[PDB]
Amino acid sequence: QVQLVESGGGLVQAGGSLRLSCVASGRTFSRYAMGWFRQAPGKEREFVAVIEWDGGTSYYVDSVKGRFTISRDNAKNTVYLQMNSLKPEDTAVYYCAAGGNQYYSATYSIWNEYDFWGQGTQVTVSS
Amino acid sequence: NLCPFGEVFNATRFASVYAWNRKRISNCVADYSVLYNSASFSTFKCYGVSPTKLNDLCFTNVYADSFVIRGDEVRQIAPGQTGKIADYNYKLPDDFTGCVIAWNSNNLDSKVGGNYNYLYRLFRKSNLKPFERDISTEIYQAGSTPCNGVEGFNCYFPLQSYGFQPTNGVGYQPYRVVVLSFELLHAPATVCG
Amino acid sequence: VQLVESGGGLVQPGGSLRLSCAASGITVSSNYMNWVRQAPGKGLEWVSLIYSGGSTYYADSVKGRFTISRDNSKNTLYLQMNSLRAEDTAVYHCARDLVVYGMDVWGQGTTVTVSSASTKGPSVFPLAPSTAALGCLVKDYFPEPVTVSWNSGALTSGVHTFPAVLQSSGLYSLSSVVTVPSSSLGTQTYICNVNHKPSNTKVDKKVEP
Amino acid sequence: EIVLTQSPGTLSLSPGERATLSCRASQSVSSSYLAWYQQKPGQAPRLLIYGASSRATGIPDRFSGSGSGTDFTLTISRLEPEDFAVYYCQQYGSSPTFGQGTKLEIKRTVAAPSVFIFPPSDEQLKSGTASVVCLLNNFYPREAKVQWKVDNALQSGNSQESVTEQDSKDSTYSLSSTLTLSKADYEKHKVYACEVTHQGLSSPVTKSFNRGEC
Ligand SMILES: *[C@@H]1O[C@H](CO)[C@@H](O)[C@H](O)[C@H]1NC(C)=O
Repeated sequence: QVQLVESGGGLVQAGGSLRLSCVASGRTFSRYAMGWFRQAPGKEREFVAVIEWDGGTSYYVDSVKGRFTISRDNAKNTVYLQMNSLKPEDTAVYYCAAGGNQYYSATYSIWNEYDFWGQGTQVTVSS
Repeated sequence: NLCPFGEVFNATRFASVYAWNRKRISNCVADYSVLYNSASFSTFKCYGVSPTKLNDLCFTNVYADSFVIRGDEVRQIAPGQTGKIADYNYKLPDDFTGCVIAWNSNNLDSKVGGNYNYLYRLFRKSNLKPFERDISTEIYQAGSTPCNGVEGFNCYFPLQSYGFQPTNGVGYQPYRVVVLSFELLHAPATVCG
Repeated sequence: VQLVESGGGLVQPGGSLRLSCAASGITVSSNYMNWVRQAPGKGLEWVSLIYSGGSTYYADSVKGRFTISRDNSKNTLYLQMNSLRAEDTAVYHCARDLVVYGMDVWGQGTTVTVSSASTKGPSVFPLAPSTAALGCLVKDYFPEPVTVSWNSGALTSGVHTFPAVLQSSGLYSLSSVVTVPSSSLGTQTYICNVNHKPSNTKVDKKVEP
Repeated sequence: EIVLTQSPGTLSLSPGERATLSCRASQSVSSSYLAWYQQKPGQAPRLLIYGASSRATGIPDRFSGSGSGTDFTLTISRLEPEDFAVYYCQQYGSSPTFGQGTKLEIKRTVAAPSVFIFPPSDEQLKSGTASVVCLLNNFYPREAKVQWKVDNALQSGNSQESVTEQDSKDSTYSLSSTLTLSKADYEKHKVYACEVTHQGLSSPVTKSFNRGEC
């Protein structure tokens, strides 16, 4: 029974940086692919990024490429979403997910194919 | 010698989940390429290993468990899951290392009129331990009086049937499942790619 | 064999309530057990489920707010409700669930009312006769229920006591009427006996042309 | 998840007749996880059928069930007066969901309501509020229109209705309609009227009063 708690959100000015964190209870963090989704209220939730168990393979939604970098520290059971050059379009609630390492990378975009989900943390980028 | 994965994946009959089968794979060469080619897999994911790198790996042993559940249940084949399957039929350990593969088997495993041959345990007092297989058929006691092997009020047969019909919705169709566990002991490895 | 729910009551929007369900004849810890609620005049809605081995499930409309649990010692099932909303107003039943064999045992339930209204006794007004009809208007009371009798219980045929309506004010209002032969209008007296236990209000109102 | 849709909303049939109630599922499901319940007013549901067709223990013989996939049926061979209640079907995915219910009511010869109108009492008028009440007594079938008219304008948005349960002796309904307005609005108008449309009435019937006259 793995619990994921996100933190690091808040209000930041367009163009700044923010570093999100998600801590998994337990000791089995290092088995899981860890992903971030985001949802603007009144919009669909969207895949943002994933990182495989050993940190060697990650993927990014196109709109964040070169701006976000996902990383992990298995010794701390923590996955990170570094968000640079932030944009009003990035304003959303950000959710952490933990799941199996997928043969088909496209499956990483599907919220229900994970195994545990976090409650979310708010990110608001203003002008 | 090649590891006999085809014997597991391509078997004509699969176990009911409550009596899941296990094949011990030892002293062989694991060519996971046969898995790579087929696109029929609706589920293919690994824990603590990357599926693409499987031919690069060595293990002391591999175990291969197989059975049939319904589609909406395939998500319970993962560590830390709850549900009738995970709780009462097939439990993975929280620190699982291995892979889960599944495919839709409506063609083989459903019958017009309903397949009743596939069972799951519906009643059980408490949760299974990881990799535990309970094949008991004892009448389940739901009240304080003993059942003495007789079905009746508060006395229920523990195993129940899926009604697998070929026209069911996809989440109610049967799926075949193979779980590959990778065992790493302080000993020489006998399964490599 | 029975299940008996307790703990229902009045709760302000946002307050918390804990329900209990004491069982006789089934072992709570050995069963799938459900809480199933029914809002007045509505259907049945499943709310939460607990497995004998401890797994728990919740309807989307209460996830995060409700917690199902049980006490083996007391053979009793609980439901913990938080951040209560007006929409959670309902009768709450516990039931034993045999899945393939359905839910065979049910409790009579316990009613949970979520509302800002303060408990107030009714004003009782006459509905005076123009077969004839006469009645009493039992207006602006909280919470349910009221009881209405006519002539201390003597007059019973021809009586219609209507279900209350919730007014936009959050108070209830209902009517009780009786039809009588027109020729008997001026020959008996007609009194409606209105009792509102929650506010300890008992009103006798005589109804005249 | 699975959505259960029951048909019809209300079934009007007489004692001794056969009843057929329907339950439709949004996806085709195993019939092993479909059950039927009966609920009487003020009472907990009673399980009647499990596995779509197996009669729960103790359930009388006149009840039976059938169906498969998306379409399931509850049949009552010959109705008993006690069978006129609400019925729900239930299906099990990860958890139970119910249909919305079908009410079995007693079919009966048409009967026209009698109609009475009650002006607000002076006592209530002291309080600053005026309730005008219209009564429709002992009619059948249940479908009935109450139209409030004030100085002949049709009033909409300021009235509430409620209806009794079908009467245990004559099988009719009764209906109470309350128009509420402030005392000040009440005193701006002369003619208060309740117009009733019903199958038992060859054309709609109006009862009225003129404020402050007799
Ligand atoms: C089963 O047979 C197919 C050929 O139809 C083959 O592609 C697949 O690899 C076989 N499965 C295994 C586990 O070898």
